[PDB]
Amino acid sequence: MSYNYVVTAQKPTAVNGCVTGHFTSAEDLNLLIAKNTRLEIYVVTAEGLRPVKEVGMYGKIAVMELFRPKGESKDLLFILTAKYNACILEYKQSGESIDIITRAHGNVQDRIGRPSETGIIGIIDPECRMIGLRLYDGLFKVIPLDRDNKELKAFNIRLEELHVIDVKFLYGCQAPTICFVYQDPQGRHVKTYEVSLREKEFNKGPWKQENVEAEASMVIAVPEPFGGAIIIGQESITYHNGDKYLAIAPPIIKQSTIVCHNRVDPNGSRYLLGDMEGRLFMLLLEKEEQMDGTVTLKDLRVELLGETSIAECLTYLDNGVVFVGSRLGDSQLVKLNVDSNEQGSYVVAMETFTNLGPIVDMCVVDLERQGQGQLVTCSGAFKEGSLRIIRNGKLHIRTVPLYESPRKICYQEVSQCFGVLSSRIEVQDTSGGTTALRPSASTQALSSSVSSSKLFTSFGEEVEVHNLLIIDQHTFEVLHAHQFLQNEYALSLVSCKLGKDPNTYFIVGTAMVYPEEAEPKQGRIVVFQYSDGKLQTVAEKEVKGAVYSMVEFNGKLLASINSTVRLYEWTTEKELRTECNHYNNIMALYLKTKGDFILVGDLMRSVLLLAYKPMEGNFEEIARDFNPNWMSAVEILDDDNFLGAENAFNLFVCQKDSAATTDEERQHLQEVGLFHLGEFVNVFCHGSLVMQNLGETSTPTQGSVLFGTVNGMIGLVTSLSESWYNLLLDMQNRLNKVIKSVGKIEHSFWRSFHTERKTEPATGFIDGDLIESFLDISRPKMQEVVANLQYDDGSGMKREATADDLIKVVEELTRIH
Amino acid sequence: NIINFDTSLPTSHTYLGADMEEFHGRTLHDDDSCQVIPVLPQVMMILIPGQTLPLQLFHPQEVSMVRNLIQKDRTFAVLAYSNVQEREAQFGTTAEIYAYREEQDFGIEIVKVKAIGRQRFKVLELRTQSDGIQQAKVQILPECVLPSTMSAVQLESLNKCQIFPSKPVSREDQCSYKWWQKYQKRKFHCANLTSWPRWLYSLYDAETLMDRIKKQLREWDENLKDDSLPSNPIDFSYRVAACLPIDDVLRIQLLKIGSAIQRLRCELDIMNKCTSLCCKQCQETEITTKNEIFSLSLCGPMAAYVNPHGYVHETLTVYKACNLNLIGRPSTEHSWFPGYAWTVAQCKICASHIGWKFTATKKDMSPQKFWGLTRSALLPT
Ligand SMILES: Nc1cccc2c1C(=O)N([C@H]1CCC(=O)NC1=O)C2=O
Ligand SMILES: [Zn+2]
Repeated sequence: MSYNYVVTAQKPTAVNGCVTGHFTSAEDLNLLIAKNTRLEIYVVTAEGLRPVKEVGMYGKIAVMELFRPKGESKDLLFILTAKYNACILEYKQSGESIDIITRAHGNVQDRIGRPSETGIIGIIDPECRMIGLRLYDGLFKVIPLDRDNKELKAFNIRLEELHVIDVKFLYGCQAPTICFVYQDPQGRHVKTYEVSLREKEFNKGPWKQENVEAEASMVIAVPEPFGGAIIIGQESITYHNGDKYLAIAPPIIKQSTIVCHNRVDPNGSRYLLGDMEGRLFMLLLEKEEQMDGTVTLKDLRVELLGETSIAECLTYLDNGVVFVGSRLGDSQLVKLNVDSNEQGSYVVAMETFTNLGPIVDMCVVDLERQGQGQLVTCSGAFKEGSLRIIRNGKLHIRTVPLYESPRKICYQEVSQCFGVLSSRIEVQDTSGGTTALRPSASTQALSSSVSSSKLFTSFGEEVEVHNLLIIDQHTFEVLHAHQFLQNEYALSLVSCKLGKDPNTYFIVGTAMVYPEEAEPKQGRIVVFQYSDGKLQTVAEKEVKGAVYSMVEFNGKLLASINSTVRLYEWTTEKELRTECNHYNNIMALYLKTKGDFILVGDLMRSVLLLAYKPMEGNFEEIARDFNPNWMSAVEILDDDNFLGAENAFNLFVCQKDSAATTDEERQHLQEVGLFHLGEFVNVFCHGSLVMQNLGETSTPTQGSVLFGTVNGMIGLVTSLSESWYNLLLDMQNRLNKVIKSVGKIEHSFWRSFHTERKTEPATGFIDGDLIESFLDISRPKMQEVVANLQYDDGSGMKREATADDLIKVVEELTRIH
Repeated sequence: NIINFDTSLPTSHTYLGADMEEFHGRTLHDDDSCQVIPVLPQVMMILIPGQTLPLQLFHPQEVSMVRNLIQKDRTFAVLAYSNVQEREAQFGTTAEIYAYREEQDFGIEIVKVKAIGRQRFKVLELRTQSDGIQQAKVQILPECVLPSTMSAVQLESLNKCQIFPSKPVSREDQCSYKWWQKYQKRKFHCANLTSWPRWLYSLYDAETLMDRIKKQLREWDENLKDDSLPSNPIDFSYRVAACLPIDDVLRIQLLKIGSAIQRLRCELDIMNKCTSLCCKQCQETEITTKNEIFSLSLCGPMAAYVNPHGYVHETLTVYKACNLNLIGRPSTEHSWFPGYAWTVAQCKICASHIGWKFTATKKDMSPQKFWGLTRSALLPT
């Protein structure tokens, strides 16, 4: 009873894993980039990267490592999905219709058991004797690998310790060996087990447990001829081999801890190490020792190379080209030239792949002469936040870097300027001031200002200082940078006109945060007014609480202080005044309005509806919905249906039934539509990317809602007519018997509603990607796709339904993006 | 002060009996569905799960039901009655039997049984049986547990920096304010991807809320850190909800909530916004000193105690209580505590039967500094 249609406009570009191996052929070198729902296979050359395939799986990639079993010419691929849809893929060139066949498939989840808090870990024996996993605490799942094993049967093995940090197989051993570090009240230890397949149980490790630093996080297995594992902590990089033990404590890696790595040599003489701050370390192993043919370490020196994008997963390609795969910034392709050294940096940028995510907030604006629309986003984080402009005329994306994390955005038109909040990291020096770290867009504006109101530590700690920028829509240069007081945090920002006043006021809601107290006690609402390139504080109101989100009502201002939703009236004296209150049991986070309906949500799914009766002047409570889940963003599709996202990357649609004859059913919200989008949704906003011409009879779609995601893909969820939903449902349920997906993951699985406690089949949502994929299917298969569809409902049927009519139907739905 | 009294004997209710026939606990339920269960009448008290309850039954029908239940699954339903009497209940909590004893002696019915609640449920309609023990349809309400709030947007990179070292020592200054800053800054490091700050996610976490509740509780009374406060948020929330001096409507509202985090937030709000106490008929009372309330038991400031003449009675262990009158000599023939003598302490204006002063019996005790109140005539204001 929802009949919604979700489609993907811009395919996700975040990177969460990259590996290399001879996949396509024994002679080529590939860089498989695992983004999210999509997989891309590249080929490396002298000039750079040449794309080959864009294959999309029915799940989220979580584990991707290449292995080569005996008797194989080209490397196979092992992929594990978040929904535990394990599969083994093999590349194969068939003429020019390159396809990825599936060697094996099968679910590996257990009936009962909490998922591990650290996360899914995928490890493979270097001899390709088995495949390891850690899905549930205390259950190190093992999947035997054999030519006859086409079902992936898994037998659990009990782990003696519950909290396991990192487990990775060791090299150069006759029997398979693991080396993991666990957490205990007495401290952290590294202990090894000798897994035996015949006994299906653990054994005694080659070398006994050894105490390690209290911040051991990541483990690297050194290949032959060295052996052993390197345990990298926050302060030291150690090495364990039983009898042998080397450890160093360099001060260079003291600022930030190492979270990612990738080997660079067949013998592992050198290594790569990445950290969150965004610098590329360069570990070295000294192999000059040779007593009687064996090789052992002598030094663990750490040498810094330079600063690159914020690392998420590294890889060393040929000829000293390192793919610094980012996740919250922009991907790069740096070169490790040890002879340039322009100023002390060993890295120079070569390429830059666009990475939209993580989108934080959005706005749709017609920056051209009332033509198309333009999703001005707020991408990036930490030192790589930037403004992106996404047009529709393939999507063209131009970047405006700020070197500063942006929070929200809004577009005032009567001053042709953007308003974007920001938050840069400021280090606390031992002088009472605030010294910066890098030249950010807040400190390089044409002018500047510092807020000064009188209405109310350790050397090394970081303190966040907030700013409100004003950016022109043409040059995209910063014009002014207003800075709030100390320990003030900016949360809300709305550009709207109030009351009978003719000007457009920037309004920012802020909430003071102190380390001593848990939740904010006093906040502030400030009403700016941009004019002649000078920000002025026209009005200032103080609130005993936090300003979480704000909207406008046709000349009135609405704010949600703590757990209370408040309405503010703009008087003729330019001072905000309170009008009505509605004390809620929940803390109002999201405010989305349409007409007189107010959609008050929270972070615990407690969707609540409100209606403002004008004759009485006080809020009235209409609908209720309580269910424990983490709601990410909520949007009002129409006067009845409310859309939102919740835990496990799901989408849900709630409908209010005004036709109910009993008060008990009217005061409750049904759950009509549930969908597993596969992405985490951050913000919703109305608008469309395509020219909004009247189009005579228009299209079957009606309405338009865009959403942004952490991985950075743009989708377009719309509404559908009554018969079109049934026709599309029949077509989708007939498409599943023609197309062959990679891994054999069933479509209803990749779209079934998912939660740690309950799963139910998806209803009320039509997958736009599956329907849009029909135009790529070969013509002879189209005859099998449709045979009794009963095409027309309005004025005829045409039972045969032909094949060309469906092409017209799908194209009309494809024209919307 | 600890007044040198072991606070584990008042929990076991030694006065009830000695040679208890212990029943081993193995019992669960449908896990989100429905069942049917006998209901014991003549009881009016909301039973939070994890709270112990003793029972004393005299009429033949309920003792016959007790023996039948003993030779059956050990569970009976205690409906959480609302303000309106006459079967005006919607929510109830099942009770488990872990100890039984006849002690017939003279003999009418005479049963020495103690019970603890396990699960929550709701009643559709109250079916009535002419035997005397009414049985009801019951939908076992769910116990919803939520994952970590940062598990949705967690990076695949810094998955490993999520198991922190244990707390430094225990209950010390500069080892909590300094450590909690690092905890918040490191655990919720990926909060910048979403459109919300880190402290907002801190408001909806499990460990931080439990630490705040523990700090407030130790501000109230001298609690020995992990003095039978389970690390699990579910049992901790139930125990703290049971041991608070709040009205019945707020307690049933707490019982309504099915998620641990919502329950903890609501409970924190309630005990932050509740300071005063009243004497029902009287305008006010000195019991307003909510801060000066210690717990002379392992179950908390409140527990369930029985009287030798019938209905179960409620208690509140306060250090000092004014606006009261003392009547009767200190006697200990049937004492709720082993080494204490109880004195009937009446009120000063309304003269309600609320209050019980306990006097000194030994040297290393609390000399004439102890009281036990009653929620029937006590209401927060
Ligand atoms: N309403 C009555 C009536 C008679 C006797 C007692 C009570 C009563 O409440 N307690 C308490 C007093 C407090 C105590 O220590 N143990 C008890 O059983 C009695 O002995
Ligand atoms: Zn009184």
